[PDB]
Amino acid sequence: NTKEAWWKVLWEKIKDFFFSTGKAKADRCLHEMLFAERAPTRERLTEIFFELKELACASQRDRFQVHNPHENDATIILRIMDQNEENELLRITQNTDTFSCEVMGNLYFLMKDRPDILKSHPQMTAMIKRRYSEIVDYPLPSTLCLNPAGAPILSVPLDNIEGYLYTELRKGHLDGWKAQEKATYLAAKIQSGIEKTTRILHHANISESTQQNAFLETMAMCGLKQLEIPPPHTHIPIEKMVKEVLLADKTFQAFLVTDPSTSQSMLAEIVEAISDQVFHAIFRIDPQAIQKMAEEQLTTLHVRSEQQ
Amino acid sequence: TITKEGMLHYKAGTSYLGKEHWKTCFVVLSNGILYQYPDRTDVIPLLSVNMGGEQCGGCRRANTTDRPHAFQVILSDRPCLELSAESEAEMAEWMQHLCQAVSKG
Repeated sequence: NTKEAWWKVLWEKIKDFFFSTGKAKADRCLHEMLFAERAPTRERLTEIFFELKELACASQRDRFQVHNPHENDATIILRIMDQNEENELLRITQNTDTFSCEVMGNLYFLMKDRPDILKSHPQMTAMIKRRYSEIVDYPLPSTLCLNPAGAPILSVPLDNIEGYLYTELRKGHLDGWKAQEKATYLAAKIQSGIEKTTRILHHANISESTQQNAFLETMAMCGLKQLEIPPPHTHIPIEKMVKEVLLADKTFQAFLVTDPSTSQSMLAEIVEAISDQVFHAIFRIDPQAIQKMAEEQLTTLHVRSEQQ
Repeated sequence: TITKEGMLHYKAGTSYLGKEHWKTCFVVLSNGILYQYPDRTDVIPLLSVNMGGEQCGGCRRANTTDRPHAFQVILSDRPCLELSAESEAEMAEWMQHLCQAVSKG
């Protein structure tokens, strides 16, 4: 009970959404969230929310609501409502480059992060705008923001990466698609991660065995399997899904063909950067964190191979 | 065009060992800029920051430790300016002006 003034209070109005273990775990969620050494990342803060919603009694989930004011993307608000939907216990607001958190209407923190997915490019602003998806119980990349030096901020609608899934739910009953991807996507991610670290560490003589032996190691530690082979084609991958929902834009298609140096170069990042989030929306795994721990296997196996 | 001024106690300045002290400073938020002075007339600002731009990354209410109404000003090139007002009321007031100017430019 060495909890904070408003922590104690908030708890006392919410302590009964959570049962048994849900209770103690929710508490540390609220901890990481509001009362840790530092404040959460924009993306972590959003995880923490839907970590709570998961922990809440099915009955009390109508209390966890997410919406863009005026249905306008540029902002997405996350909030917890009291029993009688009278006043907000917890409110998280996420704009373009800032996010903030309210508790009982006390401003608890405002953070400014830097939401440019196109950083390898100093000429180019590129933001993802999100709005809540019911099929995935999480926000999803719903609009792209591109700020060139040449053109005023072009927006690109994305409602149809979500639309590709409502189409897959209303087929064979989904999880089948959800099986293949999780096991394709992360195999791709580890693979990538490996090769990438061998290219930068060209001089260190990382064997093809280490490369192979590390790939299998993370595939293991994650519990992932490679069938896959031979990749059943009745299955549309997110990677492609994204490329597709960018093909039919007299705004975006024609954009790509300006500052083309920077031609197909800048594209594979935008697409990738999108997929990750859409993927993360689905499985709630940070594909990158894996890639790192893969890039990490490889170095600590190579380091390990100067012993054995 | 002033916004706010007044006395606060900052931990940020400084650290010895065995935790540290809470020293008094004077702080002014004028226009978009936060100036922090040693006291009410020591004209050389112990630190100044542009809340609006790259040098700051926002504010949070601090992990109330030994000192009652604490909060911090997030600075990317790595202080964090630690601060404690006198009353909860006084901190709400700072917190809201400070976080206001971050959302501005």
